[PDB]
This record gives sequence, structure tokens and C-alpha cells, in this order.
Amino acid sequence: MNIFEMLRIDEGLRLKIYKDTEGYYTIGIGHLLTKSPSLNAAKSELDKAIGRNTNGVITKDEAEKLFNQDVDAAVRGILRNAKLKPVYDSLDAVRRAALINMVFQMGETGVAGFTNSLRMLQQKRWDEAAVNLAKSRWYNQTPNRAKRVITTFRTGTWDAYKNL
Ligand SMILES: [Cl-]
Repeated sequence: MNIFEMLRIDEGLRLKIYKDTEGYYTIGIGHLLTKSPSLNAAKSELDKAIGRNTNGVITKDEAEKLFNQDVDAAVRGILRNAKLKPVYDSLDAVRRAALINMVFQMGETGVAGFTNSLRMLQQKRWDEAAVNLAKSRWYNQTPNRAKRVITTFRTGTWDAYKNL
């Protein structure tokens, strides 16, 4: 198990424009297109991202290309952010993937707002971090995904993603 397989479990794969859990236009493996309510705006973003006239459908290879770019960007976002980088550097490899998962879902700014949870992670108070992370809109809106990520921070294993 690695970060690509993990996010593929959490995000799924769809080759046509769809709305995500928040109602936003999305394609591929959780690639957000736009927060605008206009499908035309979303189709224009898609064509710009892919570089051809797609008419709202992409291939699996195109979806995997956007996915590689998005994972790369999440990592680079962590390492550039002064609040996230010291956390990431303090973590083992499994828990690093859990942090990347959160940044992929909610962005660098969103995760950098979990101030108290990040401090607990850095101190390696895993049970206390797990409790604090669950006191969040994130946990209440997407509880099955949040549980899996939180379990990964608590245990430092992939057990939440096996049998899936
Ligand atoms: Cl969920």
C-alpha cells in the first residue's frame, strides 16, 4: 500500500464530470475542476487541464496523469508550508501518507488550520491527536474517509485500508 493506492480507494475513479461530496464539479480521481455552479465553467477548466476539447469525458490515462500531478502538488504544498513541513518531517512514512491524504482532500490552507491536532501529531500523542481530529467538520461530513485517515495516524499501519 502507498499513497496512490490509498487515495484511489478514498476518491474512486470517474471518467465523466461528477459532483463531489460538497457538490463541486470534479473528474477523475478526485480532481476538483471548479467551485462554480456552471457546468460550462467546469468543462472549460477540464479542457484547459487536459489540453484538448474533451466534452466532459476523459480517458483513464488522462485521469491518472491529473492524479500524478495532484499528488505531486500536495507533497510540494506540504514542504513549502511552514506549518505543515515540520509535522511531515517528524512523521514515519505511513503517517506521512495520511497527512498527504488530508491535504489532497481539503488543501494546504485547510489542514494548516488544524493547529492543535498538528501539535499533537508532532509530539507523537497519537490517541489524543485522533480524538482532536474527529472534532471537525471534516469528520462529521465525510466520517468513513476521516475514520480511515484518523486510524492511520493512530496506528501507523495501513490496517484501515485492507479489506477494501
Ligand atoms: Cl465518507
